[PDB]
Amino acid sequence: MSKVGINGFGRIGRLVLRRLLEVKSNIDVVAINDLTSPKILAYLLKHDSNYGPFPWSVDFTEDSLIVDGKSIAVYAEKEAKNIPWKAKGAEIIVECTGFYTSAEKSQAHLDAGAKKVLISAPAGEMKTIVYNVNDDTLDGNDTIVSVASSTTNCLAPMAKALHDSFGIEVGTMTTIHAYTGTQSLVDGPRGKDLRASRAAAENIIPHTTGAAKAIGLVIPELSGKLKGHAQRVPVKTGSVTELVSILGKKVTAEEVNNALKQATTNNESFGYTDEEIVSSDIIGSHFGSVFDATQTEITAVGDLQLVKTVAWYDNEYGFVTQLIRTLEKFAKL
Amino acid sequence: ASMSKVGINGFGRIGRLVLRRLLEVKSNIDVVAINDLTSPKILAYLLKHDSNYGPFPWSVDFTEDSLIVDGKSIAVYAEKEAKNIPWKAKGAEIIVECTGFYTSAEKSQAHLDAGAKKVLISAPAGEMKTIVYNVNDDTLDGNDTIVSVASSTTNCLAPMAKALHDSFGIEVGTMTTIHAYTGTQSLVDGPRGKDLRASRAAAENIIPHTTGAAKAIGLVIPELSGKLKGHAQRVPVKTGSVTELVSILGKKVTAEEVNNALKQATTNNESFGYTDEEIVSSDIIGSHFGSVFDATQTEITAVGDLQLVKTVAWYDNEYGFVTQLIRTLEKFAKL
Amino acid sequence: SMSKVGINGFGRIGRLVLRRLLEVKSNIDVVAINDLTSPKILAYLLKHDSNYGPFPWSVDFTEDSLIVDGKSIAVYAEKEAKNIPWKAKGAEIIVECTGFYTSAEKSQAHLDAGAKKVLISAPAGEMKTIVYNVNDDTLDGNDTIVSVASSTTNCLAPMAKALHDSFGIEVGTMTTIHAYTGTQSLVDGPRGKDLRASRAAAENIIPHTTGAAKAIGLVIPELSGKLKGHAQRVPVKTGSVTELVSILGKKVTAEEVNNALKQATTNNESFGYTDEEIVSSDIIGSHFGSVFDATQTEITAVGDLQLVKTVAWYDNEYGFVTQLIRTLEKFAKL
Amino acid sequence: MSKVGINGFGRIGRLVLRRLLEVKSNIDVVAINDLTSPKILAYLLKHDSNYGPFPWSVDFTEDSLIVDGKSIAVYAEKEAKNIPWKAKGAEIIVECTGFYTSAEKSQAHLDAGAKKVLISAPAGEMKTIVYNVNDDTLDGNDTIVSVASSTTNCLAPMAKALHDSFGIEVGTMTTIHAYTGTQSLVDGPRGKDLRASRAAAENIIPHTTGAAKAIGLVIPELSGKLKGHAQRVPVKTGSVTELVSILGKKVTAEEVNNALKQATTNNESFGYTDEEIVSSDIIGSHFGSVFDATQTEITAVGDLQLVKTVAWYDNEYGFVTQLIRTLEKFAKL
Ligand SMILES: NC(=O)c1ccc[n+]([C@@H]2O[C@H](COP(=O)([O-])OP(=O)(O)OC[C@H]3O[C@@H](n4cnc5c(N)ncnc54)[C@H](O)[C@@H]3O)[C@@H](O)[C@H]2O)c1
Ligand SMILES: NC(=O)c1ccc[n+]([C@@H]2O[C@H](COP(=O)([O-])OP(=O)(O)OC[C@H]3O[C@@H](n4cnc5c(N)ncnc54)[C@H](O)[C@@H]3O)[C@@H](O)[C@H]2O)c1
Ligand SMILES: NC(=O)c1ccc[n+]([C@@H]2O[C@H](COP(=O)([O-])OP(=O)(O)OC[C@H]3O[C@@H](n4cnc5c(N)ncnc54)[C@H](O)[C@@H]3O)[C@@H](O)[C@H]2O)c1
Ligand SMILES: NC(=O)c1ccc[n+]([C@@H]2O[C@H](COP(=O)([O-])OP(=O)(O)OC[C@H]3O[C@@H](n4cnc5c(N)ncnc54)[C@H](O)[C@@H]3O)[C@@H](O)[C@H]2O)c1
Ligand SMILES: [Cl-]
Ligand SMILES: [Cl-]
Ligand SMILES: [Cl-]
Ligand SMILES: [Cl-]
Ligand SMILES: [Cl-]
Ligand SMILES: [Cl-]
Repeated sequence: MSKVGINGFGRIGRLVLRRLLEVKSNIDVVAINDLTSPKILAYLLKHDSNYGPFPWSVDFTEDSLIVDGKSIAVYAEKEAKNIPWKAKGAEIIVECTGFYTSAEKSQAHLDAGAKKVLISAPAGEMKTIVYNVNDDTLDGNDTIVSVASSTTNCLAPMAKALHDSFGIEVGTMTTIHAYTGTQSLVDGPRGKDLRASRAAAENIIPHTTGAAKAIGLVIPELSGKLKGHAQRVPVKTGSVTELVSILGKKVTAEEVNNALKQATTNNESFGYTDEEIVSSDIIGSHFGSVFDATQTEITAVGDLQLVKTVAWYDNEYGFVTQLIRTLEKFAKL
Repeated sequence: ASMSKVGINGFGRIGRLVLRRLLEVKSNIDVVAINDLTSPKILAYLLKHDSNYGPFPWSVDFTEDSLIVDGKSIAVYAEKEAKNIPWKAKGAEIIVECTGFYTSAEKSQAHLDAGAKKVLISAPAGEMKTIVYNVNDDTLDGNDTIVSVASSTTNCLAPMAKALHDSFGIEVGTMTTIHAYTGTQSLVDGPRGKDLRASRAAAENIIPHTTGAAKAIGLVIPELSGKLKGHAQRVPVKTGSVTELVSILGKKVTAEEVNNALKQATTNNESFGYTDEEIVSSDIIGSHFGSVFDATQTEITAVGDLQLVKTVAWYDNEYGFVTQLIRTLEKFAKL
Repeated sequence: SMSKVGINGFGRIGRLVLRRLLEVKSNIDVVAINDLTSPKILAYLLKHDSNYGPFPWSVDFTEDSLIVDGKSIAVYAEKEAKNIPWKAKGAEIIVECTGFYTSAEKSQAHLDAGAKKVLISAPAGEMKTIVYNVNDDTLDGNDTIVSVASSTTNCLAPMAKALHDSFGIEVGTMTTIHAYTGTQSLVDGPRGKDLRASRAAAENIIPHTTGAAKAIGLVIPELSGKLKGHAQRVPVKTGSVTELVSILGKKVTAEEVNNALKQATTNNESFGYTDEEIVSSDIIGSHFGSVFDATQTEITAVGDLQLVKTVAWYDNEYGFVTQLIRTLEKFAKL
Repeated sequence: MSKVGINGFGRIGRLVLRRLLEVKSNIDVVAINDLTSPKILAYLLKHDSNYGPFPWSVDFTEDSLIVDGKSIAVYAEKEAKNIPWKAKGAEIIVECTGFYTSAEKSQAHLDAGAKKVLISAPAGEMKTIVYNVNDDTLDGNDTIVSVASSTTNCLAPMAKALHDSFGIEVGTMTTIHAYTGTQSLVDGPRGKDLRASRAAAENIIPHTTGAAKAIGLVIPELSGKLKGHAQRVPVKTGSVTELVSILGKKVTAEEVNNALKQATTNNESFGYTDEEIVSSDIIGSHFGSVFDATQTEITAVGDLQLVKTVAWYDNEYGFVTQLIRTLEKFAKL
């Protein structure tokens, strides 16, 4: 299985192609569905506000892109059940619209002639994969799978490390998170989420995220043990996740840091830093998550101990590297 | 006292500030109905909490079908097609059309078919009477039913062009506005209609953008038809904009002479202000003028008998423009 | 009453101190300002504010003064506090807003220069430190140099106090998502010894040390040593939010925590309550030191192990200034 | 000459080193003078908010940087006359502090034992070079030269092409310009300039530039014929210069754009675009100026004609590519 279609050629959809080209994948993107013209999709692929010029040639015709000399069909079907995936034989759909985040909704792609769907987002109780945490759970009979959120890909490897080394008894997460297209440019209606209606680049905006709540899909032993939320802030990409835990063991900072470093050794998904980085330094990262030893904090009074651990993530490109790792493995089962 | 009943179509950046300003000046206009695409709950939230102008100055509550503002009920509708808005239910006769989707005489006709009497469009709307208050509001009369107040940029450019034309003659000119980003632009890089540049992250770029302000200035100042062009550079400020005009004038001038002429034009002028202070864009946020001429930026470049004159005016493209809209509304309502 | 004030450092805080004093028609008169610049530049900065808009009163200047709402304010430019000629106009209480005199040892220079008392707008070591309506009762007539701690302290303390009083705080850690300030950098470049502080403040999320939690014991003695925390500086111009994750001395529900907080904010000029879905720009211009936000309360529990997250907004500029002024007024009458 | 010293390892200073390494120059930076430690300089070189991680290894010792395995001395001398340029034999100083922008001030480097100085800014009445406009004016007797400002490097090539093809009779420019370190993060004193006191990331701020005023040093024929100024705005780097001119004959937009296309042909200093780019697309440009045919505008009323031409520039890196070009030539004379 080598032929892919992308539904939603947005921030994530376009970076999916960029990354596949970058790693010289044997996956072949044959079709793209969105809501617009090839002309506009070509413009957006070529010029990127966060990552700069597309490294390959880009042209278009009235119904296709031509990327690095290869033709990619472009469709504009707002209902996935109408996407003509069989025309170019798209077998695996990378589902990056935000409108099909359940097994029932993504079933449309299979009805439309595809064989498998990989959803770029949480999608309820289905196989949900953070690469290098639970990718071994992908199965030859899986047809619809989720890679959860960027935040999940940031939290999970840190949570796995901690839990494996020390035990996590309970914990709460706050991500300080780059603004995304689900937010608003100027104050205006944005469905039922009132906070989402507020000007994103001019505000700190509290936001609900399921990353902690649904972590049991990725690390079953942590089911129900974590909660958390996001503060959306005015940076264009690059985010940071803080986790405050009660661990099963008394620890030093050096001990937590040492365990995290071991977990990141030879781990292409999970990086380590002890440099005093800031968010722009994570832009373009090829990890899902980069644990930051410099922010580790142990607060102890008598017998009680809280442990704060912190990890960076490029919620666009870093997350995409994870999605592609998952896609490559998925495509072979 | 004329008590005209008003309806607002599009309770957006402009539509919400229209209400704010009407209450602020204690207008005799009664806003009796609002049409948008959402619930009273959401509109109440947006009216109360404003990222640019802070807490609404009056109480705001909602019911299942209304806003209650300072104790007065305003019916809320959600008809995406204007012909279906029940403007007759609360007697809304003048519609302040602020959706961006009815910017022509043919499209705003739907408000009249739905039972309103008059429409004031908060944007350019092609070949119709187009009013910059204190420039050409004298051209209004009792027979007008659908009128435009043009763009924020027009409201900035027109008083400055008028003053220059009246004092010196403008022979030809070009404008560039360095302009706050607005809701027509994009939060993240993504399709935004057919304008390629408008697809790009607005808070992260300088983005060239076309504006008709200079091209259609002739609707406002007929003598300058076809003598002006220009465009915008959209930049990452949330509101507050500035318009530069480079002109060949009908006579040789000094900067002092230009500045004095502009000062005279702003004296006892509620619409057009003047400054010789070294202000920046956040200083214009909340302006009660459609335009403020900035004498500190005046520049004369002269070689032999050739002269280029650069004149610069700030504007709050949100609230400042709204003050112009309301002045035109209060006049248009009484005719 | 002491009634004559000098401001040292007519900066974000110093200018807003004057604004607030005139807004509340205090009987305190500002008779002198010291900074490093000209009256022209101070008048320009006072008239024009990027965060709060035009100054609400008339502003003019001479070669050695400001004239504000028709009242003359002397302007000095002495970089060393000991040299400031405070006695010329009888400045009694110095509001110290430069950031350069954050200790009793440093700020006593003002006294050498002829002042009677100093109120420092920042943490200043282990001196008496006041969060209004948390421990301002500890002030007395013998206090000569006093601190009002940081904006973050003023946000954190009334929340911690309410929780501690109702339920007990056994241990906790704070993270404040905090507007950038003048201590940061516009473009990437050296900013003393702190590496992170060198980075472009409007283009990054920047981890940053704060003493608010560490030194909370100056303000709430029973929590001495029980809290730690830090900041993430982010690109908003003012308006900040503080999260505290606590182990409490009692099993609780979110409603119970929210009700206790609501009670503590009733008839409390310093400490507000909200259950509206606000964002940071809605706190800009707040007249509170701290606004507890019920919408963000979260209780995470497995058996007897319970974490409690509580969240309060604060306008680190003006809201903090309202606290500084409340303290100042009281300080002036002891 | 192949040994360079950098004074002011700032935005421009650090990028100078980056660009020298990128083009594999035979110039070697042997010393750097600034106001801080090697540790802080190394941190700053390594992690860049605008251009991302440094492409070569960077380490530090107590007295130096190690960059790509080579040692560069670090000094911290506030006054240029005390800088030990002779210790490592620094021959040409790239003067990037902003405090020595005159022949008389930059003499202190020669007094301290350097042989030449290239100033990264306008520096009064001395030879002022925009590469591929007037670098032919340099000779072997020059010892202190200027490469003018970012805006000068943007303006000059566009003015040269217009004036050569059509004649410029008079003109005024406005650059819509990224904020720089001369501005203020929060409202507060910043020298005598009132507008420079105001928070740069939250305002449009009118600001002087002498690029047009002193354009005569670069294009003597245009001396006294141009004025202009800037509007500093909240983007981190990437700028755009508009020039409104009265030309020496009647033109069409196509005529202007073809003349500009021809001037940019085989021109390493000066680029052309007819794509609908925005400021983030110029970040990391290897040109001093990129003329933009999409924004050309002719306003004609009988005999009277205004011509508006627009060119992008990366005021950091793009400018630095011009600085290095001039540097490489200056080193050989
Ligand atoms: N941006 C992030 O940080 C991030 C990170 C991880 C996951 N995700 C997830 O990926 C998905 C996409 O996010 P994004 O940031 O790329 O969003 P985006 O808005 O940039 O892109 C969505 C794309 O889908 C297209 N689209 C919308 N509705 C459609 C439909 N019915 N049919 C076809 N195309 C349609 C749009 O035109 C757009 O090009 C979401 O589920 C999101 O939660 C986003
Ligand atoms: N700077 C400014 O923002 C500014 C200045 C002057 C004029 N204008 C003009 O005013 C108009 C509104 O601009 P804005 O910035 O308030 O835009 P906006 O997007 O903030 O508001 C538009 C509002 O209209 C609603 N809407 C959209 N389609 C609708 C429909 N069919 N029926 C009912 N409601 C609908 C939206 O839900 C939203 O509340 C545009 O014509 C614009 O050009 C804007
Ligand atoms: N900005 C905030 O959010 C905030 C909140 C609470 C407390 N604080 C504290 O208040 C103090 C001031 O902060 P700010 O944000 O107003 O800083 P700022 O940089 O805006 O103001 C500093 C002022 O002091 C002047 N100054 C510097 N050194 C001086 C000296 N030796 N003598 C006289 N004047 C001098 C400067 O010129 C400037 O006007 C600091 O201690 C800071 O921690 C700041
Ligand atoms: N930033 C731009 O866009 C740009 C473009 C073209 C030219 N320039 C010019 O280049 C020069 C540098 O600008 P920049 O943006 O890199 O400024 P910067 O502020 O980023 O760097 C200045 C550097 O010099 C150091 N410094 C200050 N005084 C010093 C001294 N006396 N001795 C040694 N080091 C000292 C600082 O610590 C800092 O590292 C200026 O003259 C500027 O006009 C800047
Ligand atoms: Cl949760
Ligand atoms: Cl989130
Ligand atoms: Cl035009
Ligand atoms: Cl701490
Ligand atoms: Cl802080
Ligand atoms: Cl000039």
